[PDB]
Amino acid sequence: PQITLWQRPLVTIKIGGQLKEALLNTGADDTVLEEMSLPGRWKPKMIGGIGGFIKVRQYDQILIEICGHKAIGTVLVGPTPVNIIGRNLLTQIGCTLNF
Amino acid sequence: PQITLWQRPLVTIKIGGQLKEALLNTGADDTVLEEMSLPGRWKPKMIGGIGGFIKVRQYDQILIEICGHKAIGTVLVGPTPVNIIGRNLLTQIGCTLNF
Ligand SMILES: COc1ccc(S(=O)(=O)N(CC(C)C)C[C@@H](O)[C@H](Cc2ccccc2)NC(=O)O[C@H]2CCO[C@H]3OCC[C@H]32)cc1
Repeated sequence: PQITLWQRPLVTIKIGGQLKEALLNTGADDTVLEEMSLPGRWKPKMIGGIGGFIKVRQYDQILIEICGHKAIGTVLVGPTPVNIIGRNLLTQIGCTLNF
Repeated sequence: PQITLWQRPLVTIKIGGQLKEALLNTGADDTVLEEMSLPGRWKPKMIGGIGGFIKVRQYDQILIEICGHKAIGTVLVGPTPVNIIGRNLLTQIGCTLNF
C-alpha cells in the first residue's frame, strides 16, 4: 500500500507467534521491539538514540510478518518506548519513500 | 523522487541560510536539528527518544528547504546525534511510504 504521514505509520506485525503494532521507521537502521518473549539464543548489544543508550538483546534470522509481508532478519529486543521497524526489514518488504 | 532504503535516506536541506544534510525520518513526529544558529525567539522543550530525553529549543514558522521542496514549520534544535526531518515537515513536501 501507499502510506501517508499525517499520522504515525503504524502497522500490524506478527513475530514469535505474537501480534504487535510497530512504527515503520526510516530513521532507524535496525529493528527494535519492546521486551517480548522470543525463543532463540541472543547476543548483548548497545544501541544509541536521541537521549542516550539502551541495552538490547540481538536475535538473528528472526521471521517477522510486517503488514502481511514476511521478512527474516535481525531483531533487537529491549527498553525502546515504541516498537520500531528499521531499514534492515523495510528493504525486504520493498518499502520506499518513493513516488 | 523515489528513495529506497538500502542506505540512510539523507537529503540536503537549507535552513537559516545554511546548508545541511538530514535524515528523512518517518519514525519522528517532530524535526530535530543539531545545534545551529537560528534567527529569533524560541521556547524550551523536552523530547524523548530511545535512550532518554534531551532539551531542545523550539522554533516555530521556520522556512526550510528539503531536497528542493520548501516547507514552513516547527524545528527543534538541540543535542540530537543526527539531523532528522520528521512527519511535521514530511507531510508538507508530500512524502509517502510505499510497499
Ligand atoms: C542501532 O539501531 C538503531 C539506532 C537508533 C535508533 S533510534 O530509535 O533511536 N532513532 C535513530 C535516530 C535518532 C538517528 C530512530 C528515530 O526514528 C527515533 C525512533 C523512535 C524512538 C522512540 C520513540 C519513537 C520513535 N525517533 C526519535 O527518537 O524521535 C524523537 C524525536 C522526533 O520527535 C519525536 O518523535 C517521536 C520521539 C521523538 C533505532 C535503531
